[PDB]
Amino acid sequence: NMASLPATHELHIFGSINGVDFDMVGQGTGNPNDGYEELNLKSTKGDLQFSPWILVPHIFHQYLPYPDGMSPFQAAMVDGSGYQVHRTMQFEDGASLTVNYRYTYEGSHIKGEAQVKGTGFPADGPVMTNSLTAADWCRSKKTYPNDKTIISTFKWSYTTGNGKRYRSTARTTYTFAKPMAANYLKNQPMYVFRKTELKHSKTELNFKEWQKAFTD
Ligand SMILES: [Cl-]
Repeated sequence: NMASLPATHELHIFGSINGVDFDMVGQGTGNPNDGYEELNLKSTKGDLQFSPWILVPHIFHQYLPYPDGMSPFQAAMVDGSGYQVHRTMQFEDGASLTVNYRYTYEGSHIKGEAQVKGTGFPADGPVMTNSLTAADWCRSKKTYPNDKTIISTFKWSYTTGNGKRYRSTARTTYTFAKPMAANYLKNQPMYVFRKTELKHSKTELNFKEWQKAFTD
């Protein structure tokens, strides 16, 4: 499957944060043997009026291998059957952010479409005042309640400029067109440690992600 696993990708991520529209597009690459991703995005609607960190972690688990071979995400890309994704994040200050994903594949190139709705961020808070500066390591837990569904949960924390943490909880649901292989369903839960990096201006960002799946 080396030729059918992903090597390059692009993302169109769009929607609104507090009812204000944004839209970004750009190109990336990654390594499906070790989880790595890197992505450049540029705004198509002018300066971003909120912290670009709010788009992290949302800005391609097709790059995630499992400990003993392909992940289900990889398997579903390689056989063309695919999957869809929905995530909800609920923040300590009562805000929410939803995102849904659809993908298409052209050989080893992935095209992603991510539709975002962020609601209820306080005007004064670190999102709307562009005061987020980093994100903690994050441990995700994946369970498989049936042969076509993965549920992933995690707690998330950003660091802010004034040394506070800004916390949220997330639940992600994956819907597979074809049943997942039996070994995945037997070997649950699966955990994944990830780390993200972001450098940004008001119009452009450079993102990186590292991922490592494990049981015990
Ligand atoms: Cl996830």
